Amino acid sequence: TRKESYAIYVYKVLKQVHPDTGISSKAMSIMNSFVNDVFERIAGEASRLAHYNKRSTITSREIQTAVRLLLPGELAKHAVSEGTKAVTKYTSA
Amino acid sequence: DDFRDPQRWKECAKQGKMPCYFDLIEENVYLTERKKNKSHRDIKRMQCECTPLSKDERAQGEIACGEDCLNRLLMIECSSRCPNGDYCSNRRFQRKQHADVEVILTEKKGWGLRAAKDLPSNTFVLEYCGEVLDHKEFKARVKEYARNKNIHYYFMALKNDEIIDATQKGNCSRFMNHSCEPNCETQKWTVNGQLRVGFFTTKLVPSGSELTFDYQFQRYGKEAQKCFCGSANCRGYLGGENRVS
Amino acid sequence: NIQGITKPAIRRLARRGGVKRISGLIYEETRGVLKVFLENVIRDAVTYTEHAKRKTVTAMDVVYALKRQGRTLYGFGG
Amino acid sequence: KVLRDNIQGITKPAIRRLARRGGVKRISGLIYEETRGVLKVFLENVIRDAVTYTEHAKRKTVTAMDVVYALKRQGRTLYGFGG
Amino acid sequence: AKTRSSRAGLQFPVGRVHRLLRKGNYAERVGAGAPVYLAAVLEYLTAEILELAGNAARDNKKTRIIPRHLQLAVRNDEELNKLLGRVTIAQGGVLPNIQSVLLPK
Amino acid sequence: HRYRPGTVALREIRRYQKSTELLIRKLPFQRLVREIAQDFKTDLRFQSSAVMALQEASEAYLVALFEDTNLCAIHAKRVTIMPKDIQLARRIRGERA
Amino acid sequence: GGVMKPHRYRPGTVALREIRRYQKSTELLIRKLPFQRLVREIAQDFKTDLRFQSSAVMALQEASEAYLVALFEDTNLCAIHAKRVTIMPKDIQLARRIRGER
Ligand SMILES: [Zn+2]
Ligand SMILES: [Zn+2]
Ligand SMILES: [Zn+2]
Repeated sequence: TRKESYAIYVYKVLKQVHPDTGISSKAMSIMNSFVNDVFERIAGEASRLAHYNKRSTITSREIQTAVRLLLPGELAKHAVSEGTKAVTKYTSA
Repeated sequence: DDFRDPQRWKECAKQGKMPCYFDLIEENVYLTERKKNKSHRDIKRMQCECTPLSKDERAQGEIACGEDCLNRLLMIECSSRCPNGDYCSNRRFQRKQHADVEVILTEKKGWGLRAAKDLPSNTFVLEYCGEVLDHKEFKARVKEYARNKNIHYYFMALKNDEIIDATQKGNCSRFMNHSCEPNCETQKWTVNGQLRVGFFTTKLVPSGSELTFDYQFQRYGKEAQKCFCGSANCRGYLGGENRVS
Repeated sequence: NIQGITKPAIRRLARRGGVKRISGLIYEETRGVLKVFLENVIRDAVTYTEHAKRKTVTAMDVVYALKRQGRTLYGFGG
Repeated sequence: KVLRDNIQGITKPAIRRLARRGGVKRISGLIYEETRGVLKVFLENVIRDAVTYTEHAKRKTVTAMDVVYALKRQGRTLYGFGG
Repeated sequence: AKTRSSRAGLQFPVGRVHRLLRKGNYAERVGAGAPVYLAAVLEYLTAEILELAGNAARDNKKTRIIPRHLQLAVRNDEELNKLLGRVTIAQGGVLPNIQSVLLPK
Repeated sequence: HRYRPGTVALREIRRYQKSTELLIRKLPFQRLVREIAQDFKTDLRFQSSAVMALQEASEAYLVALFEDTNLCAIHAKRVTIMPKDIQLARRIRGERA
Repeated sequence: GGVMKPHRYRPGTVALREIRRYQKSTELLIRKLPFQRLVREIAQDFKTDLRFQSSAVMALQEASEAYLVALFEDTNLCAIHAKRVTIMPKDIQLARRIRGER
């Protein structure tokens, strides 16, 4: 049956960054686990923020502040820049 | 004195001024070798964590992979993939960085080597190389040769079931005597996976001093022997009636 | 400012912690650890405040900040 | 078939090897039994949680996902087996 | 372009992210910018980690990134290590480290 | 007369361990908090309750840290906590690198 | 005439060699089948008649080995702080106390 994964997108990114480098099945699974873990943490933090502010929706602001609470300094900064850039590009297009 | 030439001169067996009766050996050759060793399966490369420069020699420079190198502290020499490359000071068995030696008569007991010049402590002198024997072959060759009425038995057990023979072919490190005051010692080094033995010093041997290490007492037959050094506690005879090996 | 955490106060804290003999360099090391701890907690609390669009840091924000850090606090409307 | 004294299956050489991967050089004799106890405690906790999840699931077989959930519960998240 | 990821110029599936957010009971409603933002964050983290993982695999003369590489990468980078400070990587191993007092003199 | 060194400390341990009142005077602590907070954002206000919560958490954390430090120093056959003890404690905790 | 052996290593050297050896690889150190038997016993006492996916056992073993390696690291740290070089049980207890384990 269908067992969804981030395998393909991880491959795309990898080749974007290391075109000439493979990934093992075990490594691929680990990467998938990392992706899911970060997703869950950010989503939970955002939901918590939504609840704390008596708000019934999650917007990119909640995600952004969640990242700011979760990731470290430089990592958080670059992640925030990327997220805002992607949001702006999506809005424009 | 040594005068190693390929033409065999007039010399019966004394190995003095004409050591050209036997054939020399450069590396210990194996007989029953097989791909059942930890050579390239697990120990592929024990690279050292050095960060040399190599851009400063003869001025404020240091010898790479010194006593602070891990490999040297481990009784292991760096491989060809050392970060210095050819400036590594560990590959001494490959480059054959021996020391000055000479074989002459020094006592009626037998031929011996005396230091020619200064030789600081912890310095490679020579290497032990010879024919490595098998299990069933050792017990047969010893008994066949024991009846050959000979005094020198160049037998050295590298491991529990590997004895090296330097009788038929022996390098310069075969004339060394024994005494109760060892100024040298042997060390079991691992180069390229294979185990190798060497000969290092322990003190500031002056110029013109003997170079012998402490043998390990052991007997095989009923007969016994004794030494002739007489340093301070020259036991000579074996340590009791021993039979182990 | 930071030094306002007086050495004897650090001694009192340690005593409540069960310490009997205290070293000189302790005091400053404790000051540093306290500064770091406060930095993290207040950082998170501000972040919470900012997302709330408030110029006044609330207790609740402190509470969520501590809870994030796995240092849950009781007695301020948990 | 009954299972008994399987804790001693964790032989001394194995514990020594682990301690090597931990950066330990010289191992006191009593360390082995204490390590056995610690491992037994940790395994008991993790297996309690995993079995609990399996029970709720109404399954007679423990699945890797159960183990991963249990570990994440213990603040010891593991990558490499899903989730 | 049709794909929302193409609209945002992203490699990850924005649609899948949106579904996930909605099928996770994180809030009553989900905004349209959050899936994009979160997908961008996930992409950025994956790229950052993969860079070091590939570099490590290179250092070990290997064409494929294996778990050892992922470990090495994460544990050597201070920030990544902090993000995954309470995480275990199957087959990860550890960074080679020996305490000073254990070295011979 | 004179109390022998090391006795009044025990009395104080008994004394402080039986009470719960905060041990850092409020105003310097509050000024420290405001100074620290300022570096993240300007013109910020604090509910006194928030400051009290901050102080509660900080003092409780410090007491726990010192408990661990005393444990370490005892293990090191010592009776005087020393910086290295706190460093070891925090390291094992996972707080410091 | 006898056969003599070269020399003997000083203590602790092979300890270091092993340390680097196992710090270079990643393969699991505890043997598999005893571990499986121990796990089966422990589960049995929590509930009878349970079966296991092999992958579940493997994940359990990975987490166990990781936990133990970290524990030994902290133990070694404690041993060093106690001006010693041999880790001793009390070191483990101190590590587990400070960790907040019981
Ligand atoms: Zn080196
Ligand atoms: Zn070298
Ligand atoms: Zn003698």
